[PDB]
Amino acid sequence: MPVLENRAAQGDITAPGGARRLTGDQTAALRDSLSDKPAKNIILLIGDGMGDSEITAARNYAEGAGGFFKGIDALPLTGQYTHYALNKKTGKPDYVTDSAASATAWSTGVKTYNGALGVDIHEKDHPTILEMAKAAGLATGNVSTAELQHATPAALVAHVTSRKCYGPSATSEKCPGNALEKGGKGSITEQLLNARADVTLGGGAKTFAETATAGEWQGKTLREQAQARGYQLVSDAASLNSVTEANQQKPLLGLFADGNMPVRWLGPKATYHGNIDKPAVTCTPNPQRNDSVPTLAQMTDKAIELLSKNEKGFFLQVEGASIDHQDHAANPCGQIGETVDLDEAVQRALEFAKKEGNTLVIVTADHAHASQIVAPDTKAPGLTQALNTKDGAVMVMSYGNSEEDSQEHTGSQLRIAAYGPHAANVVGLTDQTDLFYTMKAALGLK
Amino acid sequence: MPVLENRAAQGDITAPGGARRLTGDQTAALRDSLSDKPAKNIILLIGDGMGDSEITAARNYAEGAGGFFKGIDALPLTGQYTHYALNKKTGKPDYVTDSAASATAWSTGVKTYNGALGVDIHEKDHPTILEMAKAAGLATGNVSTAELQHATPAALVAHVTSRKCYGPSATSEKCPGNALEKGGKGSITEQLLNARADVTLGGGAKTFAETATAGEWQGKTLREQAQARGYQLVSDAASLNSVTEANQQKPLLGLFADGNMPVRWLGPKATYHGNIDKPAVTCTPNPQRNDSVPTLAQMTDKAIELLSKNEKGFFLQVEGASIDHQDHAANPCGQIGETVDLDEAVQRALEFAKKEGNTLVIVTADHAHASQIVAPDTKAPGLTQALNTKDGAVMVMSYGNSEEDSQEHTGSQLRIAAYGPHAANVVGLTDQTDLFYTMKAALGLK
Ligand SMILES: [Zn+2]
Ligand SMILES: [Zn+2]
Ligand SMILES: [Zn+2]
Ligand SMILES: [Zn+2]
Ligand SMILES: [Zn+2]
Ligand SMILES: [Zn+2]
Repeated sequence: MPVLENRAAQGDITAPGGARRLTGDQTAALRDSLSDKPAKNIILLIGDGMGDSEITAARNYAEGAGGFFKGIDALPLTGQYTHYALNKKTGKPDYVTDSAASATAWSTGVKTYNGALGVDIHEKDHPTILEMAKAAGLATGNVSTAELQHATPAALVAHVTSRKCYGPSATSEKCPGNALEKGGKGSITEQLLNARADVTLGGGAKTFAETATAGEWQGKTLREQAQARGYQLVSDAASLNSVTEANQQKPLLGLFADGNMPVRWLGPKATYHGNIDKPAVTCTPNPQRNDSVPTLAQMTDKAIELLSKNEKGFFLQVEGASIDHQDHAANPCGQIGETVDLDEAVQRALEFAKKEGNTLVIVTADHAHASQIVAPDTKAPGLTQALNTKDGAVMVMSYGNSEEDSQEHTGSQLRIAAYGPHAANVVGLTDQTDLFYTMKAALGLK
Repeated sequence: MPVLENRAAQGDITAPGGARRLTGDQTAALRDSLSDKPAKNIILLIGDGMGDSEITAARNYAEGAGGFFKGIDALPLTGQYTHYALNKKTGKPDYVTDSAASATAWSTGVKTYNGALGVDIHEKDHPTILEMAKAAGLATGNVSTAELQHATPAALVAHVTSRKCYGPSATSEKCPGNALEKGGKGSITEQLLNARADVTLGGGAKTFAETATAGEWQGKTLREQAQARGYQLVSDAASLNSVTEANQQKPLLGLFADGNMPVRWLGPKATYHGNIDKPAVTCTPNPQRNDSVPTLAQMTDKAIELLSKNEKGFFLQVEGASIDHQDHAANPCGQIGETVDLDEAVQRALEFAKKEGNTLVIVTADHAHASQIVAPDTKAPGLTQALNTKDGAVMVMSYGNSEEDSQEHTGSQLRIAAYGPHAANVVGLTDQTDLFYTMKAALGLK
């Protein structure tokens, strides 16, 4: 099964055939990309808010319009999927989902309301693909650049009526029925610890400082509970690299930041008439991204290495989180840098998947976002910014779907690409909940 | 070769698996959708400005979130392609293309600057897929809901330095080098008449009233020229239905409107805080759409019928034009109605293509647009409107990328779907210029 080695402009963009990405008929290559045998492993790469627009903006800036993302764009089977949520009261569709309801849709196969994690509109729990993979004996991984309490990673291990129920404190107040001291299963964090994935890497070390309100570990900080339960904790890249075992007996919990991990690129925020009144921006790397902080690609590589020791196979979800945050923040450079960041991780996954031959890799996003690529001389009512792309030309990005502090999500259907056994199931129009069924069947999960 | 007969939510959206669009593994069906034998015919359906956002908004409103477009969504092979244009002075990419440069890209295989038709950045002419198809002996059709002088349909038959050079008058002034009286090939309209496609259906009958400034038909209106050249003219649905022959000897020229043909649905324009201050809108069919005016689907069916008499095969380009116009106008109802209108036309093409067995059908857009689907309670800086969808729920659409009169195009890559021989060539990431080579090869054009 081949991966598109190169879909970049073949030559001089100004000449006939120069901007072509294909070099011949693709029929045969596509025939070789189709396989229905079981998938032994599954790596799900999620770019939060990485719609088609976000991918194009990132490509234009970092690789050039005629460029090609060695990871994101290398997947052969492509399609578009819907991610509408449901209104809790009416059961009718809610065209623009949040990160919680969408994550639940692909992790459980059931639609839900905005803000929900692992439960339907009737607040009923549903087993996640991770819980199922684990029950079947497969190694499980949950990686992300955001706080592990964040919607995307949480959705695979917690079941709460509200994404806001991070630790004991918030839970008791906002999620009474889930409150441990009220007979519930506990907060997102407490449930994360219970779920016991083999590898869990992300940020949000601050929340682990809270103390449990009940149970065996009442009075103990969640960090202490983690230690007492057998979790091997790592907080930097050096220690992460020293890890050799990651199993049910010695599960790994990496906390590399108080909150979300540092953004890769710095750049100013978009501004009213920014492409007109202000000079073009060139993004600069974040001096604080550190050498002590592992990159998304590094975390992915480690998770793969450790999870691959399991004879049964593994399920790994990797999230390029900050694309969504920086999109909300209307910060082009942050948004793009996180997309480039994700690309690298996709590459690692594709490299392993190609050698192993029985790995289904899927790259997609939970929902679309605000950013739009508009003409240079655009006078928009929102925030805009002009950037100096790799092409030596200027690209203007716009965010104008909110007068408030944060730019909002959008409902547009978006790309989903895959590679390996059962990838055909992402082609054409599909729903986000179909992804749950695709992964479960590919893994023969039962 | 099968077409997705149903990719709608299989059941109760609120229950597990209820929102799924798939009923089983798609590997086999996809393997049956792959074929490399020659395509005897080609039907290219273009939705002007019909990006992924536009398609979703139209589906949500007309069919429901869990709904399915029997035409637009029925195509099995899908992917995403780029449509950046070029800066005339520098040769560097211009991330947001106009309707002219994009149409030129797929019709000639060479990128060009915004505003150009059938020429590269050095203003050099390049033969179009239509001119080539004709030269090879195939029947050719050029259908659209806009004026035939419009960029999309014009791109297949005219070569001018500016899309503004509609008739003799504008040409002499804006395109000196193309002006007939100055030794050029003539205006867009004059060149259309020379090109002599077998079937050409659209609007823009007004422009045909201008008089030629030179040549054999100097002093004669372009309409009279058409008649003297042997073109059989029709101006309504009754007469269009009476047509039995459409060939090089008796080519058909249908002009069904002074300008662009009537919009299918009426509704108010989006407005500032419209989803807040104003009531939800239910689109209403345009009373003036008429029974005397053929619909896009009717024109398509006639073109296929007449073009299918040709033993060699045919090339037909059909355009759902007003999607773009109504998008500029920030009129949700007009935008969606035109997408529903195009869906019907895609259905007729799919039906024929399925029976014939050797027809490559392609449905795509020249570039993305402004409209975004945002949350109901959104307070946006632009124009917004709440709509009553088929789901009995409300969807809010937003346009906020321009403070000026018209909302602008956007640079995001967008969907391209195909069906039939050589459809595999649209899968994955590709460039718009690749479509030229795909069609030429599929047709074995030489
Ligand atoms: Zn999200
Ligand atoms: Zn996220
Ligand atoms: Zn978000
Ligand atoms: Zn256009
Ligand atoms: Zn058009
Ligand atoms: Zn336009």
